[PDB]
Amino acid sequence: QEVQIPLTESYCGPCPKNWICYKNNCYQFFDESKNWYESQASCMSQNASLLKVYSKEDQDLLKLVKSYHWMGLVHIPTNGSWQWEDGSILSPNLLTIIEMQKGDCALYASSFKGYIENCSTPNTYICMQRT
Amino acid sequence: ESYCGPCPKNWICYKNNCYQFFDESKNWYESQASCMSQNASLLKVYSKEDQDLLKLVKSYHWMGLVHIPTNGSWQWEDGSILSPNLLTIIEMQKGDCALYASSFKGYIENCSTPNTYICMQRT
Amino acid sequence: EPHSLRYNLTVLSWDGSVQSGFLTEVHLDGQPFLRCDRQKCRAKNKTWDRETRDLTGNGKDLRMTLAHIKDQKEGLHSLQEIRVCEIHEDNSTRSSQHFYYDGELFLSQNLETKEWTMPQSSRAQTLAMNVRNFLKEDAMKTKTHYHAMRADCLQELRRYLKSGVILRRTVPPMVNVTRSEASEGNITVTCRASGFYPWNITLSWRQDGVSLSHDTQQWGDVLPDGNGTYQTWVATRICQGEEQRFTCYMEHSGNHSTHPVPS
Repeated sequence: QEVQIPLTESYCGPCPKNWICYKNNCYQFFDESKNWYESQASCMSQNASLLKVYSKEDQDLLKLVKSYHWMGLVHIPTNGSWQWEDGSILSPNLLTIIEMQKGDCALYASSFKGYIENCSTPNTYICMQRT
Repeated sequence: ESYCGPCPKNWICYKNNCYQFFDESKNWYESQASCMSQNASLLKVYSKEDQDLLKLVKSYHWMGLVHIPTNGSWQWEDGSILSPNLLTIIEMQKGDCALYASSFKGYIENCSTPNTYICMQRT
Repeated sequence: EPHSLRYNLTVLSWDGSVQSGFLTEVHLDGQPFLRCDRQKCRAKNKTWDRETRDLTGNGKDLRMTLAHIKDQKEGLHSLQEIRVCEIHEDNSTRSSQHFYYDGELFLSQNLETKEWTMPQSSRAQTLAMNVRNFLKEDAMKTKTHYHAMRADCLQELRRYLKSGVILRRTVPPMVNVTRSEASEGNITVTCRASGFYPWNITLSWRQDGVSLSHDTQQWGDVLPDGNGTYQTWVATRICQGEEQRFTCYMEHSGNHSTHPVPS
């Protein structure tokens, strides 16, 4: 229950070949810089989607990620608020959003930060899939 | 494979190697103990291909690399010789332990300096 | 005055060996406001949450930077990263990053324009190369790292502002006029202004409503008067029975006041 022995070792749920698996989520980082739209397409091309942050606990490895990367966060002007691709509202206390450029997309950065960027700016991206 | 080689629950799995990062600053010795306490050991870098996501690690962290002084060269805890061309070793602080830093760097530190650490267990 | 936020990070070596320590001095509207070291952060309280994380980041990253300088000259050397951001009266922003080595500038980046700049000077240029090479190639910094640095700083400034720690409180001066007694049928008249913030004040004797030249007047410096206030004085020599011809004039923060000689 607490101890790490070879008996308590599980396989990490179904993930694309050569992806990161952590707490029944799969992740891959892409060094091929794309605008947000091309990035979204790339993630969906792999039956996946741009990174959603839903829990500091279950995605704590996001604390160690260097540089800035596209994630699935987008704006809505009528509501003056952010949400994910899947229409999910951003949990109010999860991300610190910083106003870096005028744009309707955000880059994930370490310490659960979201830096607002122009969607047309090419950038590295993170795909995530739920196991 | 759709499944990542057998790992502790709540550990990171990449190509059947298992990883965890620890924010609780410890000297090298206490860190090695901590990693072994969890059926692991401090990060060993053996392959730029199989550990390429070590390129995306922010800041510096204890790693399993030591300088046996009468050896006049670096090896891993387990006794394995460091592959040449894998790591760039930089002299930061006078010591016989190394911190991993991103784009496959090893920064030399005093072993008694408390620091974050990365545990790995090989498949 | 604009609003200043500044971070002053500092790392040390002893014969090429980067010491575990480091020290960040945070200045808010030009006043010391935080001192962090490796351990933790101390104002002058766990609202010092995000800054412990951030500034330990930079500290570590700056120990790494110093390890790539090849001075080797024996003994104690400092390296410094100073990030500054300002919010101007007019809503335009200012922001820069500076590196000092042994307390001398060798590299700047304007963060508004993203334009690096170095001293012309053999050592200054080799240093700058050492660190600009470490920044591009090893640390692998995108243009976006410098946009974030700029934005991180300002959101922080706006956050401190919002919290209401910064009071742009005017303290108007206390004024007093006095006179030095008869020597050869003449008097010195002294105007004194004290306990006033901000620092900027106009103080001048006038004859029949017209300022005296700076030359026929004698001037106090603007000295500190305690609690963050200031004091100063101006003086002139006049004839006995020309007293109500002279007055002391003062502007402080849109308050234009006039004090005659006690007759």
